[PDB]
Amino acid sequence: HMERLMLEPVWEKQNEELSYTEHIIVLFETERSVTDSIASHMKDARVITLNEAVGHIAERYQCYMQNIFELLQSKVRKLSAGRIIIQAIVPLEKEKQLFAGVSGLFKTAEIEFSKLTAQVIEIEKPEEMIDLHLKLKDDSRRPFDKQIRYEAGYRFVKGWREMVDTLHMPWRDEGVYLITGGAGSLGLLFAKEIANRTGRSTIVLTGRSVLSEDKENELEALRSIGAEVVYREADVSDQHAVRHLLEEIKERYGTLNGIIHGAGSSKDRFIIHKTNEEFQEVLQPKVSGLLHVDECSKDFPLDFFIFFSSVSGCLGNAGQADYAAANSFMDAFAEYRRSLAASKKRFGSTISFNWPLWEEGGMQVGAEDEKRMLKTTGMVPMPTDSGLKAFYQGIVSDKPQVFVMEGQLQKMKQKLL
Ligand SMILES: NC(=O)C1=CN([C@@H]2O[C@H](COP(=O)(O)OP(=O)(O)OC[C@H]3O[C@@H](n4cnc5c(N)ncnc54)[C@H](OP(=O)(O)O)[C@@H]3O)[C@@H](O)[C@H]2O)C=CC1
Repeated sequence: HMERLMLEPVWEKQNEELSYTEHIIVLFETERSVTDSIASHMKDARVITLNEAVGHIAERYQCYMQNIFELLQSKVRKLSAGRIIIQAIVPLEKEKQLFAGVSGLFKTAEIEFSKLTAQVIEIEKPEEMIDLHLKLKDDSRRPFDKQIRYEAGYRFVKGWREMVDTLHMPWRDEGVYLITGGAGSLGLLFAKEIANRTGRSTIVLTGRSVLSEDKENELEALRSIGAEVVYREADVSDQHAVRHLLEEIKERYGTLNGIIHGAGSSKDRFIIHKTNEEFQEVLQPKVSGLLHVDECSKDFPLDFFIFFSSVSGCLGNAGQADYAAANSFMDAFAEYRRSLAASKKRFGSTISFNWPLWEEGGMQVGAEDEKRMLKTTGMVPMPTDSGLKAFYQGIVSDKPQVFVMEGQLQKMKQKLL
């Protein structure tokens, strides 16, 4: 009576149909010209210009996310008082696409702040367009438009198109797979699965912690299947550690056949209480960590590079501003990596999965809240085979982003369409 519902993001034309105490617009390394024109034209809105950070793209994202984050915190008393609109202007460009991830943060902010409207607006070349102010003004008039795209005289909104035997699989019986966050509860599950499927496989599990006894004990059974498993105890935030890990991979082994990026963690707190330190700490593994991995494994002939993202990244979730923006960055990265592959610069197919709560994933366990989330969302703790099935189905479809939900269909579809 429960079924996986399974979704896939779409840019659609969808323009079928109160007043703001405040109007804020944030520009992500937009053109100087753009900045000035907008301020002049929109002097009834505050305009913030993020151009300021130095780092790789991930570094700049983490920085700007913190700036958005500190902005909300401050305006917190206002949000109580009255309505507000923030619009983020993201130019589609070489890497600036990734800032579109700020959408995870905006969705969480909306859940936590009743009277906030937050829109992310991606623009192919905003400076060149000087019709811009009316659109922003016009977009401000349709609050329910959360993600909006302007390119080629086109105005798109993001929404969810549904996706619809025994499953094909990506496994090479010999050859190397790593799972960052591999000693975590999901990385072990996928470890076993590889073990069952693989035959003579090599599985490199990595994380920060020294292994506890039970982990090694849990690990040892997988050694039983005849797969060879090595725990490399590295921090994905540390670019050099990642480098070594990949090289040892290279020196040690023929090649890499596959990567799951499963490193990360959520730390629940409302934006009002959260520290900068905690905020950065949950961004790190999924944002910088992911970049670092991607760039160190660039020269490998991969069959796949799959990110383990979350339903939080695309819906937001109360108390997970940081987890959602981290996860949204990964989603945005999936498309960005594919483009690179078309350039021929990167090898293998890239997918980001928006996972729901797993039945026996560690991290969270549903318990009493399970019920609200079923009542709030119609979602249930997702069983492991259902998950593995969705995992295999997601690969064959070959989309950069797959959103997976398990629960009662009509409730789910009703909330999301
Ligand atoms: N569990 C679930 O139901 C769901 C999971 N997901 C996502 O799937 C992935 C797996 O989740 P799950 O296994 O349940 O959660 P866990 O916390 O059990 O797994 C995360 C693992 O990542 C490791 N890790 C954390 N930070 C770093 C870092 N900086 N560098 C390297 N390793 C790191 C942790 O180990 P250590 O602390 O030793 O470094 C931990 O083992 C996560 O990214 C999660 O966000 C998404 C939706 C639902």
